[PDB]
This record gives sequence, structure tokens and C-alpha cells, in this order.
Amino acid sequence: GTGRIHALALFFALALFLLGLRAWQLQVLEYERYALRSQGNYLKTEDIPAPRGKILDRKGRVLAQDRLVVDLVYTGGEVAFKERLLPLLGLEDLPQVTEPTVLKAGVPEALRPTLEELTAGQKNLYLRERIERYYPNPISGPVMGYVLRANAAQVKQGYSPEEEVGQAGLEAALEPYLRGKRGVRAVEVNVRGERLRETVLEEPTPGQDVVLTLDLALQRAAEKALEEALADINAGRRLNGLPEEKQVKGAIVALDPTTGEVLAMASAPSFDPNLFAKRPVPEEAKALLEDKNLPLLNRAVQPYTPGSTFKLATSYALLEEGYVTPATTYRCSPYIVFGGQVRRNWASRDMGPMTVREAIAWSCNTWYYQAVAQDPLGFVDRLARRARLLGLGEATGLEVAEKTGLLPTRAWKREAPWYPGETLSVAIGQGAVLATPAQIARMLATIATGGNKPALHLVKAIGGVPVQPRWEKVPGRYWKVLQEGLRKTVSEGTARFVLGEFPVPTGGKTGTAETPGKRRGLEHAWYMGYGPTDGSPYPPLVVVAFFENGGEGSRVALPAVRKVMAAYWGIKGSLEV
Amino acid sequence: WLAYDWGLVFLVAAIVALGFVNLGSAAPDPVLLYRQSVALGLGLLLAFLLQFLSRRRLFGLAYPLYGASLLLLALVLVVGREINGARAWFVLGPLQFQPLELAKLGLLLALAKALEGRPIARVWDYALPALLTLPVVGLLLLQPDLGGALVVLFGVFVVVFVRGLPWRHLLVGLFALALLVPTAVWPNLKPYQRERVLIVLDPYRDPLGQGFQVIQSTIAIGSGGIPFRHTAFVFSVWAEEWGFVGVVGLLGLYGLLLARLFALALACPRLSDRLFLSGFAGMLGFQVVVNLGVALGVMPVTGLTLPLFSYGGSSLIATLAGLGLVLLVHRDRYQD
Ligand SMILES: *C(=O)[C@@H](NC(=O)[C@H](N)c1ccccc1)[C@@H]1N[C@@H](C(=O)O)C(C)(C)S1
Repeated sequence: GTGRIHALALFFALALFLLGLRAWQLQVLEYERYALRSQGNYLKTEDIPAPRGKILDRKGRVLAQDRLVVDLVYTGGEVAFKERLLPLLGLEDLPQVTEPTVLKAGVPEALRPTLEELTAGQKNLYLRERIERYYPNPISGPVMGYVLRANAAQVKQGYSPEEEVGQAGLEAALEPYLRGKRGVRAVEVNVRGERLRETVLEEPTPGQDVVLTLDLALQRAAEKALEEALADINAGRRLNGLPEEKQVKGAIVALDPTTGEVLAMASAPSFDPNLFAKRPVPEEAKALLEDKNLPLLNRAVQPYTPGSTFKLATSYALLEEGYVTPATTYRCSPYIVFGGQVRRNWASRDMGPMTVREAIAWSCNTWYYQAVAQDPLGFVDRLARRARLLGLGEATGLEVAEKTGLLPTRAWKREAPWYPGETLSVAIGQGAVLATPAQIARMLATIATGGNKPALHLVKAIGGVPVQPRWEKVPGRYWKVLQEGLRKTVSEGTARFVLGEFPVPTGGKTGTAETPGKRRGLEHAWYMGYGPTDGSPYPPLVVVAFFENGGEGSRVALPAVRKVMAAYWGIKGSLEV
Repeated sequence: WLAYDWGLVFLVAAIVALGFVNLGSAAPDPVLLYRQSVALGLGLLLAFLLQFLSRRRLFGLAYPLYGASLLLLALVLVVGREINGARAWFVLGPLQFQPLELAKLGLLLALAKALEGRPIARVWDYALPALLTLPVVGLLLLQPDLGGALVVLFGVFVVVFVRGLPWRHLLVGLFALALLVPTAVWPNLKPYQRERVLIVLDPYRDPLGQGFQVIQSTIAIGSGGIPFRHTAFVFSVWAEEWGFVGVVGLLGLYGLLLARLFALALACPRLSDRLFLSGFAGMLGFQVVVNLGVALGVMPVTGLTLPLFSYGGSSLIATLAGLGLVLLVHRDRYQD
């Protein structure tokens, strides 16, 4: 009945001993950390800014960073040694203003040493330093993205207003990895009021550098190839009578089918990430947010109508379910009657007997009408089974925010009421088979590798840790048939004139999507294309280009892929020198 | 009868002496030194009046004081004054009173008179003290007062740790309660609350913990010879000016203080005197190791002052009145 009290007496004795040991730590072991120079000098504590991480692609080219911003501010209006300053600054006069004003913003690395000798440490002339995110090699905004200061709702989450929060598609995913620890320091201030000794109380972590799988070479070509499509988009819309609609609505994705790395992704109309960053309140960026178009959204991850690109998966679901052998016989007629209305073909005359390889080649629509007419009610559900197996329904695993790709099933139509005539339109991609260019690029990469369904990831390594790519295999009994039909499209189908004489043997399939708005002749320009179908010493590559309402995928999207493919394999043009 | 322990009175007198000396620089407002001096006069006069009472009459009002303290803890949330985001004071002009002081001095008597019987160590051992403790802490968390609630729970723990001692069942009970409650509060905690709690653990966040971080640097100024508040940080002001050879002097007096309080707790043969003096020395020592821990940057901030060393309108009187009850039950440890 007494020993428990002896323990409490021993407890508080060892408790006050630990406090005494804690004080002795600060008093004796840390007195060199709080010296005051034998004077009545006070101590001021200031936090250290956090160096945000550097975003660079492979091969080491920096894409995002942040350095100092040197500015010249002066108050009062004293000349000092201005006989040298006026020619150096090129102002020829000192504008006398009452409030502090800035002269020559963004002092270069050569002018700053010359100014520092002329600063003389005087009260009027000083050089303020600032932190701002700098993009040396700007990449399309909707992929790369921008940076803003901490929002009022974000301040309550432990954010300092000087911190930089990234709403970017890429810089939001990397924000937990790019942010550094905002350290805290303390400096002894003399009675006069100057810095004496700095004291690091919390070391600022300089953030982590992320290595992307993007190639700055292919990235320039991707954004470049979007602009020449406008000349083709306006040319196509000219034959229809529609206005020139000079806006370049579309995106493009180029990735490696083997390692699952994405090499080039660009959307349009992109913006400049340097606008939101360095400028305090850029008025041009405020108009970008209120834009009637979508200059910020990444059209590579947004759902659109795939069109004839989806028929490549319809043939996959047709071969795996056992509907058609790889050597079936169907004549590509000009017209087909499902039973209620007449299914129209893209052409107007008889094409001839075709197989699965020939149907993919010339992109015959009447093939997928006769074949689905056998079992139109059960194939639609099995179609989405294989479609989601190829990577069309589920996400792609991209770090950037991605939208949901909708695949139609009988259960979905019940919760949206089903009619049998919807399967043929769903088979080609008309029945709200919403897909994204990212998901579309993955579907082709699966067929290119012959089973492997890799995950799309922009990041190659965070910090120094190489991110391993995750794979997944799909049950495909007949892969070569699809691969042959894809090159048969380049060899003899739609891409005959662009890529027929091309050096690298390419395969792919063109695509146009009757827009649900009016169906007036301006479809969605689509084209997919994977790398060397033959054992040619060229690294594999998959490219998919999309354009909103561009129309004529063979005339707009197909050359856009030829440009990116030429930039990847280094295909020389008219260079006889 | 002059049968007290003058060693305990000299230790209290030496600490309150350095308290008035340290308040000479910490808030040198002469108006504050007046209200502190008149507080010591009433704090010593009240203890002198409490000596005109018997121990039987003291424990005779255990349940009356506990029942009256619950009426004030339920009334302070209606006609009280909000000083720092919580109503926990009764100020009618020249009056200054806190119901939490009566709750501690009332629960120690009530839980001692109650636990003098047999505690069913099987299951319902913790049932009786929990039935008397939760109504007190429950009316304190609705102020809110987290620091004052921890002093109550620690004192109740000390009372149970002297009589009950369910060591095998108590530790396993705490480990389970310390893992289920955070697993329930953390998901339901708001981001404004989640970051607030995380800042309490790691104090390196300037917009709120700059002064509390400055305290760590303020204490280490002098060795061998602006803070937020004087009240909640008397130690930082005193430790900064007096170096390290002084800090051991204040830690020594508080170390000798909690020693004699436990030593005089052992001299009493009765169990209720064993429980009362243990809970009092537990509650008093708990604030010290917590207050000094906040200043030294070890214990999380709870908003408690240094007893017998801080500025208190009534906290000095209530602490002296508590010591008067300590000296009361010690000269009455033999007689019935
Ligand atoms: C898709 O499998 C084919 N048809 C369509 O995309 C559209 N239903 C269509 C648009 C315009 C005229 C007729 C049909 C092929 N997609 C186009 C393409 O490969 O670029 C096609 C029109 C040449 S045929």
C-alpha cells in the first residue's frame, strides 16, 4: 500500500531530471547556437523558403525549375553614381515617384555583378530577390500545366501564402513529391539592426527532382504537328462550306508499346506555363480561365467518339469470342439492310471479298454489319468485355487527372430501354462509346506487343528511384491477324499514300467520328499507328492523333502521325545536301 | 499545536519568493504586482482559516463539495466569461474564481471517501471512479479545457494507482484505448483540426508556434548565469535571465516540493489520507512537468501555468488553499 507512492516519487524525480537534462542540452550543448556577441542584441526568427523540385524529362533537359528574380528598387531619388547607371540601365533619367518602384525587372547574370559594384550598399539602391517557377523548355499546358500561390482554402491546410500549389495535370500529381520542407532559421540582430550570424533550426529539404518519360524532341514535334493539321483542318472544312474555325481543337499521344513509357503527349490549344508562374497577377492568364473554349483541359484524357478506331477492338472481340475465323468470307457491299433501315458504307460501290485482315485494311464498315448481324444481342455485352480487357473502359494509370471512358453494355442501357439496332452503331463506335486518346493509344499498344497491356506513366523516376513499369497480359489467341490488317491498312488501305512509301513499315487504322451535334461533314479526325511491324532496327513507337471536328482522319490525323514518327526515327525530308 | 512540517512550508515559501522576484521583470506592470501581492495575502489568510477545521469535517463535505462543483461546472457554461475561446471563470467585478479549482479539490475528497471501501478489481473497479470522473471532465471539455481535463484525469489515475493497482489489466486497457480513440477521431477530424493536432506534435509551424518555438531559443540565451505570455511562460523568462545554474535551483525546489508532498503522504496511516495527498501531489506535479515541458520544447502545449510561480488572480490562492488542506490532514493523521 506504499510502494506505488515510491514509484510516483521516483517518476517525477526522473521527470524533472529529463527536463533538467533537456535544459542542459539547450544551455550547454547549444550555447554556441544562441551567442549574442556580449551585447544586448535581440533574436529574430524567420522561415526559409522551400526550393520546389525540378521537373526534367529523360536525357536531362530541364522542363520546370525556379531561380531568383533580381529587381532594382529605389526610394527617395538620390543620384549616387548614376552617370554610369543611366547608360547601363538605358533609362537616361530617374523617374521620381513617391512610392517604391521597380527598375529593370529580371536582371541578367551579366548585369548583376556590374550593378552590385554600383549598389554601394546605400539605403536607396538595393536588389530584391524573389522566387518564381521557371520553365526553360515549355511544354503544352494541359499536360505540363501551371502553378499558383496558396489559396485561402489551402492556407488552412498548413500552406504558407508564399508556397506554390499546382493545379496542373502533371504538377498536381508531383506536388506531394516536388514540395520541400519550409525550414526555419534565426539570425542575431545587432542594436544597429543588421544580420550577424544565421542559425539553422530546421534544414529546408530542396524537394525531389522528377524524371519524365517525355522526350523534348518528340514533344516539340507533337505540338508542331498540331498546327499543320489546322492547315489541313481548314482545308477539309473549306470543301464543306463551314468557316475556317482556326482554333486547332485536338491532342496527340506518342508512347512506347513495350516499356509502357509515354514519349510525347500534347493538347491544343495549349498555353504557356510561364504565364501563371512568374507574373504576380498576369491579366492574360485571367482571360485563359474565362475562355469560351478549353485551353486548359488535356484533350488526350477526355472522352470523345473513337469512330473507326474502335472497330479494331470489335474485330478483337469478334475473333476471341469465336464469331469469325481469321479466313472468313464477307463481301464489302455498298449497302446493307439490318432489318429496319439501310446501313451505309463509307464507299458507294462493291469492294469485293474480304477477310478480317482485309476488313481492317480498307476499313470496310459492311464487314462489321454482316458479322454482328449473326448475334447482335449477345455480342454487345461480350464486346465491352474484350473492350475493357484491352484498356478502353478502365483508367490508363497516368499521373495526370484522367476522365472516365464510357463503354456501352446492356446493363448500362437499362440504367440509362435497349433496341437491337444500336449494336451496329456501337460496333463502329457511334453508340456513345466514349473513349479517350490516352485509352486509344493503349489499345493499340496491346495489339502491337501481341498480348502485353502496359500501363501508361509519364514519370520515369522520382528522386533517384527508378519507377518500375507494371505489365498485364490479355488472352489473345489470334494476334498476328490484327497486326497484319493494321499494316494492310498502311500497305493497301487508307494510309497507302502517306505511309506506303514510308521507310519504316508502319501499321495502323484511320478514323472519323460522325459528331452527335449535326452530322454535317465535320467528323473527329482519328488515326492510330504503331512501330516497326518487321524486325527492322528501329525502336517501337505508338502514335495516336485526335482533332475535335477536324474531319478526314486520313487527311488530318494521318499526316500528323507521319510527322511524329519521322521525328522519332529521324526520317529525313528533301535534304539532298 | 505547532505539529506541522515546517520543511514543506519553507519549500513553498522559497518558491513563491522567487515567483515575486521573477515577476519583477516578467510583466513589470506595478498594477499587476499589486493584484499579485494581495492574492498572496488572501491565499495565506485562507490557509490560516482552513486550519480552524478538523479532518472529519473536511471529508464530511466531500460529496457536498463534489456535488456543488458539478453545479458550477454546469453553470459556468451559461453565465461565464470567455477569456480565450472558453468560458471558465466567474468574474463579478472585483471577484475572481474558477470552478475547475473546486472540481479538483472536490473530486480528490470525494474519490478518497468513496474508494476507502473495497474496489471490485474484476470488472467494476474502474466503474466507480469513472462514474465520478466523467461528469467533471465532460463539463470541462464543453468549455473547452484540455489542460484542466488532463490534470483531472492524471489525479484520478493517481488515486486508482494507489488503491486499485490493476497493473496487468490497466496497461492493456490503456494501450487499447490509446489506439481505438485516435482511429475514430482522425477520420472524423477536419483538415483545420487535423493540421492543428499535427502542429501540436511537431511545433515547427511559425504562424502559430513561432513564440512557442522562440521559447526554446529564449531559454537557451544565458548559460551559467517576444515571448507569448508571462502567465503560461514564467519559466522561459526566468530561465533566460538566470542561466543554467539557476534552472537546477528551480527544478530542485520543485523536486524537493513533490518529495515532501509524497513523504508527508506516507506519514498518514489512513487510506483516504493516502489517496488525497497522492492525488494532490499528482495534480500539482503534473502541471509542473507539463508546463516546464512546454517551455523546454518537449511536452505539447496545453495552456497551463506554473503553480506558486506564475501570475494568478486566484490560482495562487487555490494552490495555497490546497496546501492548507495538505497541512490539515497531516496534523490530523493520528487523531480520528
Ligand atoms: C470507320 O470504320 C469508317 N467509317 C467512318 O469512320 C464514318 N462512319 C464515316 C465518315 C465519313 C464517311 C463515311 C463514314 C472509316 N473512317 C474513315 C477513315 O478511315 O478515315 C472512312 C470514312 C474513310 S472510312
